Amino acid sequence: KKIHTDKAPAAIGPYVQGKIVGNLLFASGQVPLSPETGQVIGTTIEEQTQQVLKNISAILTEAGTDFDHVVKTTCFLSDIDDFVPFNEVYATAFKSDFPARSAVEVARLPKDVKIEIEVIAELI
Amino acid sequence: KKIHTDKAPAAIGPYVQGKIVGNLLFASGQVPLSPETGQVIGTTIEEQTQQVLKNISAILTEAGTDFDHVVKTTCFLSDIDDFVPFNEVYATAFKSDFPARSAVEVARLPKDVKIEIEVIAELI
Amino acid sequence: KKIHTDKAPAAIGPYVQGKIVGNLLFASGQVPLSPETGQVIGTTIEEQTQQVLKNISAILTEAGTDFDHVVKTTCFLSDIDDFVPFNEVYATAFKSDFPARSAVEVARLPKDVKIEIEVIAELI
Repeated sequence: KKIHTDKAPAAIGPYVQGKIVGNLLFASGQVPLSPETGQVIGTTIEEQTQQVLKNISAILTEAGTDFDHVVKTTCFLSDIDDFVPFNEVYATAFKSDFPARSAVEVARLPKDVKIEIEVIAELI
Repeated sequence: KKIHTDKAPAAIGPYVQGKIVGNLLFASGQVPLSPETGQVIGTTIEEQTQQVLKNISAILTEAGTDFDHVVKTTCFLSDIDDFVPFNEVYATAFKSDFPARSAVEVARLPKDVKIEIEVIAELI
Repeated sequence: KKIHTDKAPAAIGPYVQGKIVGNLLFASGQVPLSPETGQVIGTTIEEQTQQVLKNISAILTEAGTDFDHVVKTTCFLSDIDDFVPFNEVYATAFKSDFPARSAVEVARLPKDVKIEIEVIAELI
């Protein structure tokens, strides 16, 4: 069972936005792309993370879950040095019950954005 | 329970090719190695991805699942400029049913291969 | 349910050390930090891997599982050429029932450490 919403960038190619197995939602890595203009939103890790989170949120909602039910994320950064500012904006979506996390510096990301996040979540 | 198949490269030392928990298969990242010669097959992203996918296929079969029942993949490229041909070959293992995906360039993979793909798949 | 133990590095901020969902513990990736001092432990891939493994131990223990019941790990190395020494240390924790694995070289890790391991595990 699959996720489609026009409130996050559309799956163009051989994947979906996310997919559900039992109570678990596995989302595709989200990037700082606008679901409206398809452009990269923002020029800073701060702006870009906010976009990524907007995009994740849309996916959780359409799946009938929420930020507070994310059990685990993997954060991909282009520059581990962004980590502090990155963290401040991450924390605006997850404020209370926190997910388990890994955060590493990869070499490149689609479009050389600064941040890509994937999330795994429990259904409400 | 573990998974072993002669049709994917042999698991040497402290891992297995795949492990099942409840209804879920967590397969190890597959590289374009020949289960029969123990060597890297292919000189292009195209050939290499082909072998990765065979390797993965063997494991799913062994595990009582298939590509249509793969829920989430992670595709680690040695070079994101290879993305377009990767994505064309990747598509051919699927039909209308796609998994959630992330795909990133990592700095290096075992034996300097171009592609490594981990899957998580639901058991039929 | 969130996991916390004093015997793994403390969760500074907007993650937790481990999160349970159904029968699954998803632990934050672990680095070679001392829970007592907060510093990097080890200069070699061997000593750092040991520290990581203890941090994992404390978490599995806290959650009421152990190494035998780990389904899948991801090993982020800063240098793939470290693989053999790291594999050997990696072995000392996993006796009989090995998890699936993926191992890739990232550009960079927090604090410029050589190794970070995330684990997924079933509750005894």
